[PDB]
Amino acid sequence: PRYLKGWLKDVVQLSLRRPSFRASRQRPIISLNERILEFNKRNITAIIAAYRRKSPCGLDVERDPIEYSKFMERYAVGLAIATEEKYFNGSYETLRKIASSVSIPILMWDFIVKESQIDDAYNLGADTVALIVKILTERELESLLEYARSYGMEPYIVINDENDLDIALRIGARFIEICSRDFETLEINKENQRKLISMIPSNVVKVAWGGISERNEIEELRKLGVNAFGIGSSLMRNPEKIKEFIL
Ligand SMILES: O=[N+]([O-])c1ccc2nn[nH]c2c1
Repeated sequence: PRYLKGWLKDVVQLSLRRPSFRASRQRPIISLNERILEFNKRNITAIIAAYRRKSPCGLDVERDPIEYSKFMERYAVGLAIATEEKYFNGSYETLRKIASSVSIPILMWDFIVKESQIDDAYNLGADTVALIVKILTERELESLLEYARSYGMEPYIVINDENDLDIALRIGARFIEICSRDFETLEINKENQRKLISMIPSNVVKVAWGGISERNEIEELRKLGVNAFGIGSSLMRNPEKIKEFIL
């Protein structure tokens, strides 16, 4: 990966030593970006609900993932499952189990640093995997994207600043997350996110992920051309809010 600092260096040092999940896949690949695109044409608000136990920030929520996922299946466009243990208190078994109970698309939220994690994602039943620009070299990024595409999955490229977007466009991304939170400082900047969203071309699937708590933000970002809107801690405390975000 790139030369890193703080907690990002650690989560990356650990992700490499993380051992694989070696068991055959037991569900089809259900395209998230494609279903999002369909939702837009169907005028439905597309929301990726996140099943994350603990924030990297550090504040846990213990709840049955199968009751959450099953509920979300009825409303969400897709499910983002946090599978990092140290800072996100998630696991591969939480993914495998959720993926066995739901039929909507599933996104693996992790710090992918090696090809095996992309095998893990497939095998466990994840429909797509998140690739963080801020955490990989350009050629590492081009390889993982290619590898995930050799599995049928269309990688979910996370950008944070105008530099991440430069590399994102250079690698040939077609599914972009515009993270309003800086991975190292853990701060939200909606001005910066909005600027970045304006710079991403029409043909690319856009996900505004930050600290979304109300519909008026989703309306605003939609008026700015974003396709899907990722919510986590807001839905992790109260999952029923989704009905209001859809409205
Ligand atoms: O906890 N998550 O499933 C999740 C998904 C996407 C994200 N982008 N930034 N943080 C994220 C967290």
